[PDB]
Amino acid sequence: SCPPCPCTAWCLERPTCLRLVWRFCPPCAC
Repeated sequence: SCPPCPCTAWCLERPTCLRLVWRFCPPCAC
């Protein structure tokens, strides 16, 4: 859904976050 933001240091660095990120993808706060 949401294209992987270049600022991955946020929730995306957390392996558990990759689970929900499919539907639960917030705006790229880069």
